[PDB]
This record gives sequence, C-alpha cells and structure tokens, in this order.
Amino acid sequence: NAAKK
Amino acid sequence: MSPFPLTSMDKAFITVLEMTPVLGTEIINYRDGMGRVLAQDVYAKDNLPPFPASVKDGYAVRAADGPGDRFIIGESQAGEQPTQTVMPGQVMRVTTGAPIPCGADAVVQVEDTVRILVQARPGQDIRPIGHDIKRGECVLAKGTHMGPSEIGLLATVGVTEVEVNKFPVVAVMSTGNELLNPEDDLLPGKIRDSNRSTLLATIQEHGYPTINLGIVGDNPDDLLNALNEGISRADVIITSGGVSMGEKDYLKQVLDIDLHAQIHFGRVFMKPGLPTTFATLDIDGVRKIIFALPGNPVSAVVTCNLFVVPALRKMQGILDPRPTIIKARLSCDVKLDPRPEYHRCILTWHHQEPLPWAQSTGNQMSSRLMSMRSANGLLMLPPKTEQYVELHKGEVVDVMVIGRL
Amino acid sequence: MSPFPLTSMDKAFITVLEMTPVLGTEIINYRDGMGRVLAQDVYAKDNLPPFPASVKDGYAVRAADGPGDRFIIGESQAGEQPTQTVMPGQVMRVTTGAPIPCGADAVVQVEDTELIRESDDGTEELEVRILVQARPGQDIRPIGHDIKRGECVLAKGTHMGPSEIGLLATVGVTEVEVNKFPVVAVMSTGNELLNPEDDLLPGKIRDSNRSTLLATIQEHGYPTINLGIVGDNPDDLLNALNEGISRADVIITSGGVDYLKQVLDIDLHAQIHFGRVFMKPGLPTTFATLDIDGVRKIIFALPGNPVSAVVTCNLFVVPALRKMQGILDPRPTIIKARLSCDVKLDPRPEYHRCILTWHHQEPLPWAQSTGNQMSLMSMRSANGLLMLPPKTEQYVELHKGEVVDVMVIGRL
Repeated sequence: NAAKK
Repeated sequence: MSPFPLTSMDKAFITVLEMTPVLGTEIINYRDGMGRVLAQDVYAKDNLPPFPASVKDGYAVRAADGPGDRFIIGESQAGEQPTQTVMPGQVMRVTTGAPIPCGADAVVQVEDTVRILVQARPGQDIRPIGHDIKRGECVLAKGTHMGPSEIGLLATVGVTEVEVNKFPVVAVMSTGNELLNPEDDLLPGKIRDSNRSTLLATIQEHGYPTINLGIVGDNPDDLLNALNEGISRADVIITSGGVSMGEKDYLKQVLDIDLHAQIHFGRVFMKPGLPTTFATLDIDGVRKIIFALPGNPVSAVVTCNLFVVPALRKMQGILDPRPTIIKARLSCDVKLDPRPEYHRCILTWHHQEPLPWAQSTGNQMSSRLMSMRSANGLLMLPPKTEQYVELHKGEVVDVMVIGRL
Repeated sequence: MSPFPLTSMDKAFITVLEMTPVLGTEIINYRDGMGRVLAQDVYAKDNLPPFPASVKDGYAVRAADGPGDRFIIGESQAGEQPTQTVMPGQVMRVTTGAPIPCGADAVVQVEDTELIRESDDGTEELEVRILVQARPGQDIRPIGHDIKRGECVLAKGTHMGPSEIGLLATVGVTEVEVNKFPVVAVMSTGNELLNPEDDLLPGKIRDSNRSTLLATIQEHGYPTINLGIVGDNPDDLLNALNEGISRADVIITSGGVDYLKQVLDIDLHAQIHFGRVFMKPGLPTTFATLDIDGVRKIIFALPGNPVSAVVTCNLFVVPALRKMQGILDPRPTIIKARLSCDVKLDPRPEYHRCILTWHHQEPLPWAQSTGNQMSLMSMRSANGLLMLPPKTEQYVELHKGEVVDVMVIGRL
C-alpha cells in the first residue's frame, strides 16, 4: 500500500 | 480557497516543529523526574559497589591459604563494614552483598562447604569495587528522556536534584455560543462542550500541566480576553472552536490584529481538520504558541495528536519529537480521499502473526465500532492516486501511535 | 535443596492473575475518568444533535412551497434556539448549525436564492427568491444523527481514553461508576541501604529500587505509598508489612532474599503461592495473598538486584494491578521484533530491557539491547523488554535479524 505520513 | 493558502500536510507539521521553542531549565528533585529530559550530564559521585561485594554467601577465603579446615573469627553481614581483619589461617562468614573482609582473596559457594569442599580459584564470585559504576563516570547523558529505570540510576548515584527542561503549561478553551458545561442540563439549541474535556485529558495523559479556560463565546471581545489570560498563564494556548466559513476570521482576526500574532498556516490539506490553525506570539523574548483547532470533536483529537503533542514534546526538550509510526495490516476496506485521511483505530498484535491488525473506531459523530480497548494509534491513509483508489483488508499501512500501545 | 519448589514461568504468571482480586466500584467525576474502567453501561440522556441543525448557510424552508417569493420571518443563529413557526410562504435565514425552526421541510443554500426587496429602511432583507425546488430534508442533520437518545454509547468494562471522556461529556454523563485504582505500598528491605540523599557510609549503598518501583507503578497512574527502607529483621519487617496492609491494597517489597518469607507465612498468616521461579532474572521472586475480613490483599516480594526488580515488576505486579482495576485482558502487549545483537541463550527464560525502534518505512521494529553490563547509553528509556526463550537441543544462540517476542513496557 501507498505510504503517507 | 479562503483568506488562507492551503498548506501541505508535511509542511504544516514541519512548520509547527520548527516554529516551536524549547523551554528553559529547572532544578527538580529526582523523584519528580518521571518523563523529563536531562539538561545536565550526570556523573557518579563514588564507585559502585564502593566495596568488594559477595556474589555468593558462605565464606570469604584466602587463595594462598588454599583448602583445609580453618577457624572463623566472625561474621560479615550486608549492612556493616567489618572491623575484624583476616590473617593467614582464618576465615569469615558472608552473605550475598556482604563486604569482603580486609584480608580475603575470594569466596565459597553453597554445597561446597569449618568444613571445606574445595577446588580454589581467586576472584571466586566477588563483585569488584567499582565494577558496575566507577567514581566520576558519566551515567546519564544530557538530553536523556528519563524513565523509571533512570530515576533508579539517579538514586543509585546519589544525584537528587537535576537540571531538566521545564514542562510547558498548556491552556485550553472552547469557542462557541452554542456550548454548555456537560454538567449543566441541556438547554434548547445548545450542544454540550465536548472537546475541552478530551483535549485537557489528551495532554494530561502526557503529563503536562493544564489550564482550563472554559467556554468562551464566538465574539472578538471575550475571545481576546481569554487569549490574554491564556498567554499570561501558560506557554501554549489551545482553542477548539469551529472556525471554517463566514466567521472563520473571528478568531484569526483577533490574533492577527489585536494580539499581533503571526499565523503560520490557516488551512491544511488533511482529513479531518482542514481549518486547523497554528500561530506564534513573542512577548518579551518568550515565544508563545497557539493552536486553533476545528470544532468537530473527532478533528479536535486527531489534529491535537498530530500537531500539539509533537510540539509539546519538542518543547520539553525531547530530542526526536516525531511520533512513533508503526506498520500494520488493515482490518477493513477503506475508500481513499483526495486529501490524506487519519482514522482513530485499535492496534492488536495477534498471538504470533508478526504484524498487528488495526481496526478503525469511527469516522464522525461519536464512534462507528464499539470496543473495550481504547484508541491505540491513529491510521495514516495516503491521498488517492492515479493508480490507487482503495486499500483492502490485509494491506500494510502506517499507523502513528497515540497511547500506551 | 531450596525451601520452595521451582515454579514454571507461565504457571507463576497464571497464578498471579488468578489469585488477584478485582477491586470494588466507585463514583468519579468524568474528568477524573482517564485510564479507568467503566463499571456501568452509559446511555445517552438526549439526542445529538438535540435539534434539526442546518448544515449549509442559507434559508430554512417548507420545501412543499417550492421556488417562490418568500418573506424572511427572522434569522436563526446557532447560539440560541428557534422561536417563530414557519407557515406557507415564509422562510427564515439559517447559518450552518442553527436550529431549523418548526414547520420547515429543508434548507436551501444561499447560492440558490436571490434577495428581492429590502426594507423601506436600510436595515433588513425582507423577501428572498428561492431558486430551487428542494428535496425535503435537504441539508438538515436531524435530531440524533450523531447520537440517539437512549442508545448505549460506552459499554460496561470499557477502558477509557481521552476520546471516551469526550463521549462521556457529549452525552452529559458526569459521574460514572468505575472500578477503583489499587493503592500500592512499596518498601525496601536491607541494613545496607541509605536514602539517596545521604553521603554513602562504610558497608552501605543507596536505595535504588524503591524509586524505580514507585515510579514504575506511577507511570500507570496508580496511587503510591512510600514505606521507606526497613532493616533485615523480623520485627521492623513485620511492623512495615502491617502499615502496608493497613494503608494499601498491594505491598511491594524489594529486598534480596527466608527472614521475609517467615514473617508472612507465620506472623501474618499469608499464603505464599510461589517462592522461586524459573526465569532470568528474578529467580527468588515471591507472590503472596492475605485475606483481612475477606478483603484479599496481595504481596509481591521481589529480589534486590535493581534490574530484576524492574523486570519482575513489569512481568507480575503490573499485569496484576491491571487485573485489579478491572481491565478485561490484563495480559501485556507482546510484539514481534528483529534482534539487534546476537545473544547467548540461558537454561532458564531470559528477559532483557531493550529499546524498540521502527526504522523508516520497513515492517518490523529493531530491538537494541541496553541489557546489563555497567548501567547501550540511549537518550530514550527502554521501550520494551525482550522475551528470550530457554535454550533447546536446536537453537542455543539467537542471531541479529531473527524475530523475537518483546513485551511492551512504556509508551512505545
């Protein structure tokens, strides 16, 4: 899945 | 688009950190040390152990005297350092932790005994003076975030008052003419004031001092008068009061004009909490910080954990205030949004599977799912991509931690 | 051999839980709710919202009337309630969140309206022209969308977080029934100990564990009772244990140990459930229960070694204190982690303080052992403690990278 943080 | 440019999620975060100060130091008694950061190095005052201590309990013996039956001239008990001095041909009784008597070389075990069952070897189970800690060695480095184990140290060494960065006192208020105190019976047209409770609780969970500024109306006069008490009383003011459309300025206007504060950002590309508002104010060197969070009680928690906390940590001189982000498998399918979503969830490490499962608690209102476990972390969904539309059960996502996991 | 049989690691744990009570309930102000367990179910007393709220800024409207020239009765603003009832041909200005007045089907957003005639004085706006035939219920969030009166919002047995207090406030429940926190008394045994404040004297050392231990339990936010240092002698020893039972619900003793055990088993008439345990560290760990007027007090006697004191406490005391405040699953969070250094396995199960670190963008956390040598100089305090297994006919040395159990012991 795509990260993002 | 509003009076304010839409700030990048990361930019917003990196701004709050960069803009936030670090408070001064303070001397506190080591017992109040819990969860603090050392603004000093801490060095051993004396050896430890300050005397050769017995690993085993039996008989302190001379190596050059070897085996055989020998006469005892007394005891050594934990508490006191022996008067009697061991000479060639003698022996002394000991205890685990009892000082070795001036003349002894080594010690004897249990089923190995004055009857003596022997096979000598010098240094036999003796804790050598200064074996754990040597006089003058550094034991806790400047900048250490102190746990119970550290207080232990602080005690051991005998350092009882340490220099530590001060915790920031945080003042919290809520704006809106539609709010009542949760005590007060619900009058018409009013909702109860939900956030102030949650926020004061959320920050106390971290053990910062709180200042409850109560409910303040949606009007510039009483609005500022609060903000004032705020700055006068505390180091951070938090405001929970839905300021998005039509009268979003009401609050912002007061900081921007009456307070002469500098809004660093006023909107942010995130779900939830688009209308989030950071701000700084310098009154005689001292830089105060001001978050103005939205009213949606879910947003209020989410943003607080994303901005306030990281900032509060940096403020107490924590070295890396960035929040712990762990990887976790999704427990339900999720529809991704144009902006980055954050969803309260509950991390659970199932009895062997290497990754933890994370199940959301809700979107809006109160809670979608009911549980006896409380919101462990909050789930970091990414913005939807030209390739990616939704994440499926099992897929491995980022989860920022927000409570004793 | 020893006075007591060597208890299985698992059996020792399982004992401590099973033997531990669950405290009574208590009524507390929701603000003091943090970290507590509900001894009641909680239902909403009224609906959230309490009123048909506007969701968009515009005009409240009996949709039935359809697009027309409408006289604006009055404004409705979210602070205070409605007042005037809306009959045919009338409309009332709303702002997002204001109560929808009685007799209005729906709200039209302003964009779908055109302001016709103002008043003969500068003052006000009298007519508006609604441009939209609006689906009834349009842009109104009705009574109960968020919470409906009488629904259960927090289940009996819930362990409350800030978000739960939120609810508790929302719903207006201000005093809840909750299991009480156990007050814990801690003391240290030994003639060789001085209060850290003192300059060390010959034969003596400073009292380490008491500070660690009080702080370890307080991190969980239970009340502490400092019983100070007490000598290794039956009289002063009992005297303390007595103050202990009198003042608190759990007595914790840190004192490298016979003399102690004898006092409980004979003078106090306590029941030692185990006295030795197959683990490293903390072989001489001692659990005990005592029933004063059917009110079972619990008594941990932990070893003196300042590392063991911490380790066992987190292994036994904490799980027990949780059980005590009516936590439903008091078993401690154990996560999988990759080892950061090679380790020699022991005949008995080992537990080592370590620091969990989720290194940038990959899946398992590294656990670096701050272990024991001199007292691994971190800046961050031990996150968790490492659960090494007993050495087998196969594995006798775990290697960097291999995936081990770690029990969590602090905000990870």
